[PDB]
Amino acid sequence: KGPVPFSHCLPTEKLQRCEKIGEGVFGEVFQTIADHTPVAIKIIAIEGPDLVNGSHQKTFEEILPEIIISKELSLLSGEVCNRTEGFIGLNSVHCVQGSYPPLLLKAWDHYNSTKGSANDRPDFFKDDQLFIVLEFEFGGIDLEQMRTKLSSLATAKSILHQLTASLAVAEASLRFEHRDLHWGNVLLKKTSLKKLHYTLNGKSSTIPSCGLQVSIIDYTLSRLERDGIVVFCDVSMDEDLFTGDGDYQFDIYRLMKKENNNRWGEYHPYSNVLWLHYLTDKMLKQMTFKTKCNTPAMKQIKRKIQEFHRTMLNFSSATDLLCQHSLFK
Ligand SMILES: C1=C/N(CCN2CCOCC2)CCNc2ccn3ncc(c3n2)-c2cccc(c2)O/1
Ligand code: NA
Repeated sequence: KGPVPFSHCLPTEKLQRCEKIGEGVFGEVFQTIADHTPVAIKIIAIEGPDLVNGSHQKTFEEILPEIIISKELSLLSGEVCNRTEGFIGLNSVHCVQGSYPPLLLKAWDHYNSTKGSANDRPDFFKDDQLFIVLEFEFGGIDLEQMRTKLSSLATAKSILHQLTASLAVAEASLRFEHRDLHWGNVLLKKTSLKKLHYTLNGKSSTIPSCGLQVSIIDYTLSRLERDGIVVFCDVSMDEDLFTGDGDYQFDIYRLMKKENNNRWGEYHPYSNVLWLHYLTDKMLKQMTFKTKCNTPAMKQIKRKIQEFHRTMLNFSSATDLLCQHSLFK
């Protein structure tokens, strides 16, 4: 019933181990460790009058959708009829009050020195400033940064199957659309499991992992519903979102607006198909693999992913793809 200080989320040792791993106009993303386990910390300023990274801060009302959707997708790992671990776990959410911790500014500076930042140094916040702090499971490294790091197109097959299954399960349970599943929002982490498990409308199956587990992240533009209450980001009056160029990613925003007639409250699971097509397109055109297809068996995998690319836009949802597409048989 009141905000907490930063130290409540980030006690001294946890704060000392923070390293910055990402950013956006929204704010900052740090990795840290507690109980021997990495976690990702996403920090968003809210409710204040300062521009931050050139944009106005969201209100608490405007941040609730991301919080709600993060929780619902996290909970899918523990459900029965519609179960998937292909989203990202949500450990906690806090409303914090205070100026930015100097130890986080230290991490911010290190990232700016080594990778470079597009953001303002977050050193201008007063002691009444509010933030949302989301703590997530650490999901690994994004697909874009793994452009040159994957073994083969067999790995790409696994990734696309994992993504399609997770989206299908969320469609079935929550009438979910991600709406921004660019390759920076697909994370990859090593697993020793040979196969991954999901359940779609009570029917369980498995996916060969190729040694990686996929997590879909970042629900800032996503949509879902429960008992007819729809949670979403109304981008109907956004200009900039629909005028990008130089990557198929930017066409997906326009294609979604075409599909939904600019009515973002509606359910159009074809948007998940569009994102999966964009990701397949990435796999075939921008990813480069350590081992190219040699064997009959691998060459068949390549042909099957090409087939997927040229046919998948004729499916109505991730659910339709998973259940009917030959790629997953
Ligand atoms: C922010 C994503 N960032 C990218 C921001 N984009 C903003 C738009 O422009 C491109 C960058 C960090 C990505 N890396 C990363 C790494 C490990 N992890 N492990 C978990 C996340 C997580 N995130 C994560 C979970 C939920 C939401 C989330 C991150 O939200
Ligand atoms: Na996951």
